[PDB]
Amino acid sequence: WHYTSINNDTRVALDPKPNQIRTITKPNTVPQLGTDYLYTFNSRSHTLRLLGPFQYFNFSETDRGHPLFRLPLKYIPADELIDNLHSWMRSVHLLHVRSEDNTLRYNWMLGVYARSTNYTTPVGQLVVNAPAILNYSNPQDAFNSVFVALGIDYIDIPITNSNIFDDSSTPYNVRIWHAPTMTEVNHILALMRKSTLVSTHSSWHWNVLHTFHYRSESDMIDHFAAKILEDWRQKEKLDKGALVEADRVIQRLIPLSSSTYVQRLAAIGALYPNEFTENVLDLSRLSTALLQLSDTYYQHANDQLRRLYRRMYNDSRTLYMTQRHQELLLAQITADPNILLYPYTYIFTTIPTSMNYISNTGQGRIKHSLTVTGATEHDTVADIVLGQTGEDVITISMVEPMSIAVEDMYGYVLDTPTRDIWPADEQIEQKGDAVALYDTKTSRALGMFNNTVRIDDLLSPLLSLVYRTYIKGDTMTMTQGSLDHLTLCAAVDSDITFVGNRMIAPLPEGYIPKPMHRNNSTMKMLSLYVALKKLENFATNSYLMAPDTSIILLGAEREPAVNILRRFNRNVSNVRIIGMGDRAVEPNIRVRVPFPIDKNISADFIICDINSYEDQSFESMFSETISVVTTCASAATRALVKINHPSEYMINSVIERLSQLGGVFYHTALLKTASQNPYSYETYIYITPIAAAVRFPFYSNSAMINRYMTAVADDEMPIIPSIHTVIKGHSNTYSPGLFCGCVDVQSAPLALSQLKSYCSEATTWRVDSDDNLVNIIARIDPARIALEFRTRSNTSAYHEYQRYVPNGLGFKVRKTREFRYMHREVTFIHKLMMYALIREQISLTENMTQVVSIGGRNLADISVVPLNMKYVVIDPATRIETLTQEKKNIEVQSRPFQFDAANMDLENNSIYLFIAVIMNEPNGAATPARMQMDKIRNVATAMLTRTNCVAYISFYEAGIITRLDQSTAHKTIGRLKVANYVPVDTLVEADVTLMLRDIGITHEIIRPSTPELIDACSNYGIRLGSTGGAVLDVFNHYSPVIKLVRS
Amino acid sequence: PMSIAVEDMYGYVLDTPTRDIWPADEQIEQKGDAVALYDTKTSRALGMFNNTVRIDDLLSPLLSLVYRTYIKGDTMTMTQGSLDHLTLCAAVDSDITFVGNRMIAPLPEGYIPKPMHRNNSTMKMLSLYVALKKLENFATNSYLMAPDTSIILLGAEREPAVNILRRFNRNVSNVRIIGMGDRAVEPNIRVRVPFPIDKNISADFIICDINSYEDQSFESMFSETISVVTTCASAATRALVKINHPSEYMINSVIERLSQLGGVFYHTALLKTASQNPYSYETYIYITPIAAAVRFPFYSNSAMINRYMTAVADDEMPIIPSIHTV
Amino acid sequence: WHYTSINNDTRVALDPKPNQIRTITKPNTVPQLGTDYLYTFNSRSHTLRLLGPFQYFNFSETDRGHPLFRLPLKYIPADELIDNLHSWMRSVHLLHVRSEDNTLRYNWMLGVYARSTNYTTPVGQLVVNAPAILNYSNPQDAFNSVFVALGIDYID
Amino acid sequence: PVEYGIFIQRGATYTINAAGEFEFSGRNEKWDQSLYLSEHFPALFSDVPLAGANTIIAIMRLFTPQGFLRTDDLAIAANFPRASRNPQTYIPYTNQRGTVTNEFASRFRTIVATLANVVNERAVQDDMQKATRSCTKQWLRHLETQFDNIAVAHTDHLSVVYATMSNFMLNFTNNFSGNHATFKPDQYVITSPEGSY
Amino acid sequence: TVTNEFASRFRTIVATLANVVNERAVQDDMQKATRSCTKQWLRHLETQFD
Amino acid sequence: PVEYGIFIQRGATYTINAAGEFEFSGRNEKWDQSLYLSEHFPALFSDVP
Repeated sequence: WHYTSINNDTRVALDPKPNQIRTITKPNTVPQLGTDYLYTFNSRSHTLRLLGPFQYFNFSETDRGHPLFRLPLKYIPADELIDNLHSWMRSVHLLHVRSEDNTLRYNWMLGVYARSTNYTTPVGQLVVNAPAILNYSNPQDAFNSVFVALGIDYIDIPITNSNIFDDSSTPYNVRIWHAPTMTEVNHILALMRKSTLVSTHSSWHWNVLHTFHYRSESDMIDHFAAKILEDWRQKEKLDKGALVEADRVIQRLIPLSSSTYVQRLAAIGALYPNEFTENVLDLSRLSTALLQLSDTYYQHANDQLRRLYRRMYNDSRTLYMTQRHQELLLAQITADPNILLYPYTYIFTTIPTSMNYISNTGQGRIKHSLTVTGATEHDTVADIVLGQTGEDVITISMVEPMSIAVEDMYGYVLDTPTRDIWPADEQIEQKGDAVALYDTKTSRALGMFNNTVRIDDLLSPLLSLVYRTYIKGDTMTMTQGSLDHLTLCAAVDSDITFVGNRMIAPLPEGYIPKPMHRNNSTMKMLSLYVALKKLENFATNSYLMAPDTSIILLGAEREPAVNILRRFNRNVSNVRIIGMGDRAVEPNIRVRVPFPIDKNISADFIICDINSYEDQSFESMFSETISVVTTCASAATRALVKINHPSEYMINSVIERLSQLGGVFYHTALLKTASQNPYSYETYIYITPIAAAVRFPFYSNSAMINRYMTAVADDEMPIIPSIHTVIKGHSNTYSPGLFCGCVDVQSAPLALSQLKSYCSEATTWRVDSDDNLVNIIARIDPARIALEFRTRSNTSAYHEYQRYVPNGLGFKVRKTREFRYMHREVTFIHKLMMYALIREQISLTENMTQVVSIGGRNLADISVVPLNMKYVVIDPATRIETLTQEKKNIEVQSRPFQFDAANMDLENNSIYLFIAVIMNEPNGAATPARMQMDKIRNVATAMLTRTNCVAYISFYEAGIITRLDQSTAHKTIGRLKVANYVPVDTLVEADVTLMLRDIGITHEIIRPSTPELIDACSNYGIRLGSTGGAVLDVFNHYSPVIKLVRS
Repeated sequence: PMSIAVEDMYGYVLDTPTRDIWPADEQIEQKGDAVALYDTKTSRALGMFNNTVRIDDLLSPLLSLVYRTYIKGDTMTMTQGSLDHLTLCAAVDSDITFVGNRMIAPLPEGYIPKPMHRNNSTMKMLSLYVALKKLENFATNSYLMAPDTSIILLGAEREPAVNILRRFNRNVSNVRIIGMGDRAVEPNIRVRVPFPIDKNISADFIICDINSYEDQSFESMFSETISVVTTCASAATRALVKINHPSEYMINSVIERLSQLGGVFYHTALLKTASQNPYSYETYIYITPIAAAVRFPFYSNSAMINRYMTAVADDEMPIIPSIHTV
Repeated sequence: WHYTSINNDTRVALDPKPNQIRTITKPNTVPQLGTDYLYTFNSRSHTLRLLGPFQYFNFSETDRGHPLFRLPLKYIPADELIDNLHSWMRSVHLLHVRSEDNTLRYNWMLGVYARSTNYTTPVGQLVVNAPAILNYSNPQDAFNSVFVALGIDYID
Repeated sequence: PVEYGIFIQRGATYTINAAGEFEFSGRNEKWDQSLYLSEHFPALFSDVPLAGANTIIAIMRLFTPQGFLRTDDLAIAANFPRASRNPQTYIPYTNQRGTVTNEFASRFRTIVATLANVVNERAVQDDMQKATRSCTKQWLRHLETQFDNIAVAHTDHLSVVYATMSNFMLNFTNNFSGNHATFKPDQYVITSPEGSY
Repeated sequence: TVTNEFASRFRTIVATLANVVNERAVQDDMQKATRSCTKQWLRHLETQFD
Repeated sequence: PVEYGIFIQRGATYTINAAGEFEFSGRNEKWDQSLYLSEHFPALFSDVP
């Protein structure tokens, strides 16, 4: 390809003209800086650094006094230094002669050096007498004269450090030898051996050789690396082909007489190992981070590579240009004869190249995605035991906490009855169920979840943030918006006084009120209050109960659920917010249940919420719960009570007592809310004085009631998600959880290439360059274990990962907290229940040939039961080859499955899975051609012992246009939108159980229940997070898995 | 270096197919062209131009000026206007907090946040994002993807093309801005191509943008490029992929694989954008779940594809504009 | 019913790693507090209380001078103590040995106790000579060594 | 005392880590001569700016030497013994052959200028009558103005008798002193296969 | 210890106890010579304790 | 220390019996010389690492 450049110089074409050199120093008097001299200031720091042509200029002692440098910072006024820097720069005058000839350039560098010492030294005492010695017309000839007229052999100039206020001692000093011809250079460079530690580099500035001289060895490697860095860059553009301006061709320094580290450091740089990057490469500490990379590159050299790197180490005296790299000099040496180049050169051809180490000493913990089966062959490895992290670097908490919007907090889902009759035979049956249940309490396994995850410490950070953003800043909120409700509650102990509707306060003088005080309940009271006002009038906007109405809250220990609820209406006229309870303090009146006959207790809206009873026996329990409802139905107009144990007996006897009593029938509807503690199986009954006569009053099937009706008993209830700290290669049997720890950077690749047998996600981060420890975090996921322990071939991609060590696993400071329970989307949870239900059916039946999934992802593999059984996936889109080839016992026939009953592949022991149905394309719009597709789906079945599962989506109406909590799974009109996809349409339920009963034979629609919720949430340990908790039981219900298992 | 308006930065030109057939005789001919081309890379003379002029250091002063005019003065911007997008990106490292829609901040006490950090790419990601939202709905005004939708960016080394894209919607409800790549750092999850069979990766709008492969041979190259499109057509609804070497064989075989596979045909249209590095001959394929059946799906003449199809070979490639002095 | 728990410890898994113990004390120089050390102030009151792992730490006499504690309140600028507390925390260095083995935890509690008196006491004069006595891999074994090499029966 | 305990806090001595900056030891040791030809430097001479006490560190950048490494040369051109890779030396003065007011002496004036300012802060705590605090601030005037007469000879005569010395035979070591922060001499032990060295 | 501890605690006694003595030579304000010859005695007294 | 802490952990006395081998007793005791002529060898002179 042979890359093009341009021999554009730099240090030469920077020196000003002689007759004009007057201006660019002193007569800078008239204007006033601002832009050139740059100055940043991190915060004890700063960096004032004037530039061009005032850089490369060294400050003369004594006159390095002056207030400028005297002002070290201590504090800086951006007005002081702009005026103050001028005061100094003004007073700098350097001896010169005004010339007439247009072909003369003033010699800055050496000339201003004389003004530094004070013209004491002869090289500066020569410029005093005849200052016209600095007017050169040709580079090199500039210096030549200041040698012949001295008899001296070499002048040496001290270089000053970059900053102006960093008044320390210089690291190195540069030296300029008198050398005209080529046969001259060879003499100085050869005599340059046997002399401490010196460096030259490739080409030269003005055509005169100049070497470097380092003070103390240690202060060599830090300069030698600062250059090797800026040269891996010049060969990035010259590798892609671009007109590069900068000149030297090869920036990499050359170590003449040198120590031993610079050897191992010279070779590693010569053969360009790095690849791209561009992540604000850390300039400080780059030295060691580069020298670490040097070692690990050697711990890989496949003989041939080793041979070379061990030679350039042992040699270290010739620059190793790479063929096309060498040509660039040859194309410019003929472009101008008489120009000096480093004589000793060696030329490459095939390097050869191998790997490239992706380094970047930036910030951030790097996340990985370990893929099963690579190139390498893994057989019988060690056990690489990690352990003991430390409380400061890794913190593990068992939560999980979630974050949403304020509008996402308040929300609920409504539910509506179905049956109009309560038969006298199933009324004594429904009784026996609730009686037989009550004795043996709900599943103890389900219990170690209700007590843990709490909305108290879940919406904790949501409100804590809005507290602080009030103590400072903030603007508008407007009376009534769910924001005015939020801040008048969650945060602040005082009152939020309003000015002109919008101003919301706005000024506290400086006394700052204390934060509020919620108590695992207040947030449930408020969330319900909003829903009461909302259920009253669907039309949005209000939350300020119309003046001179009185809401009465009932609770065991109320306040500040009423202290907050009250001062939200403080603005609007006369409102009464009264509370009753069995542990209440003023204003709330203390009173035990079932109340004295004396009390009158009158209101408009009542929210009853008591449960303080050990009670004992089912009969005493029944009488308390029922009677509290009756002493609330009369007390208010639009009141909603709270029943525990919604068992279809208890709940349906409540409707009974109320109905036959008053005006024949009451309009009832139970509801779930957000801020309930995800799964508390407690629901709220809502009663209203009807309109006419209700059609379907009672609850027939009762799915929401049923969520409670599924907790059975305790078997081996414990789970307790633990930790691990040890890896065994292709060795099954690891109880669910996660393992953190720490390993050596030299074996970090070996660790990763093993965790793939247990999971997918894994984070890693080193703390600081030197510590050489890289703590890992890995989550055990069973959705992967089924695709790993299939056969025996361990394989893996060991090669790839190893190309990260040393730096390439990220750098991170501060503390980091990883939870024990993560967080997932409500949809991702629902599928884990389709499988937890289905994994039950498959591993029980006699003989199977295979489990064949039709449509969907390569995922859904889980519940391939057993691991061994043939697993077929018929879908049009999927990645093939290696996994099917790596005999993980798979195959994917990429014909878009045609389910048109024309010709279907079947015959014996065939287990089919249909969780798709939603059209071959994302459309799913074929809703009437679906009941036709399911009609021609089951039709043509004479394949003996075959079974297949199919999924749905139904209900709609009373679960959307009444819900008013569109969190994630919301619906539009009749279309159901979930997560991604496009709106999917429902298919009339009754019609499915109307037809097919004459065509097919077996059709059992099983819904995933609470056992599936606990079990699947126990293995993956993925806690919900409100919102989806309330919306869950409704959605999960109307996706029945129809299993046609006949002959 | 050049200077324009903020509204002049974000912008693109669309292109549409023409032929409805892909004859079985010129399909092996079109193949031979792309095969014979691939070996001998594009004109080396054309090369010493792509590497030089960069939109990185072209829109450099445009954004640098709006950075300083924020550290002092400034007034209104309004959430959403291509200005709110500009300042919430190009300049500032912190967050641009809003007060009453119009006030845009407005008062820092005196700590001054550091300037941002674009990287010869971020400006191309954002410019495309605007064009995605725009192609979705021609009618102007939005740039705030409706709450609770999730855009997923795919790239070799992404961020802060996502750090910026995210905190532009920080105000409006719950949005997810996820990124994948072969050199990514948190939040972006690291993953190599062609991805493990485990990943689910779901979203609404996907912008795929990877090219890290020396590859070697034309056949291995073809298989990578085509398969990344398929693992994106299923993953999203309104997704646009990025193909290299739009040679009328490669590009027109992409339409082929997608068409016969799913619901008979997909609505396709390739586009060019501003902030591309003037002439990079790389174009973006845009796929959508049709409406009915498309009339003219394939590319007959292919002029935009042809811009790439004209680089022939190296003869006396060097130019290097010099100076004189006489 | 038999309730379930978990044997998750606290005071043990709080002591930092030896090669990294460098950072979590002195090189806290580079960042600047704010969140950890908590401070409320009812109004003659207050309660500045830095936490984890700077709690359970006892202040060495004399070097319990320094303007920080000298500032009793009298008045507090939420800017003074944030800058002032840094000025102190900066200047705390506790003797240690940088290790290579990944299965070693530095012993804070007892180690920083020695820095309090001034290395006058033998239990602190033992840690001066060979500071590597604080690098334990297993709890209990940490203290056992600081007994066998003293003949002492109990440290307080 | 108020900020001395902030200095002697970080350490009394320090060492230099392989390739990089200094390493202060948290210990408070007293200094001894045995340490000199071995390891550790007296930390009250290092230059890393302390954010606590900027006064104890200010009176220390007041001990800086004023010289240059005049590498003999005409001693090695004559071919003499030199135990170093290359010869070197350190004369302690300059020339000021043309300077109006001699330089070397004007640097001394800055020593007195600020060292006298420190003396006042003791005559404010022990506050003695003007006459006492004056008769000391008057002594530093005489003391300093004497140095201005020595400045002439100590620069262009007692500096030629030094530049000669570094060229003599029998003198073969480098006692380089410029930059106290980082200088250690060389060990040249005569080793044997058996026995001791 | 480099400089003995026990004695350095005494220096704090003198340091602030002497400050209290000044507030009496401001009310009874005696000529510098008197207020000085007492603040000079505490120097000798304290340096003995060392 | 450290070595003393890990050496005394093994014990300060052993018995040479078992027809060979050594039987270090994991306990710290003193010598006193009165038990010289028995089955107790001072464990610091063992040679075992």
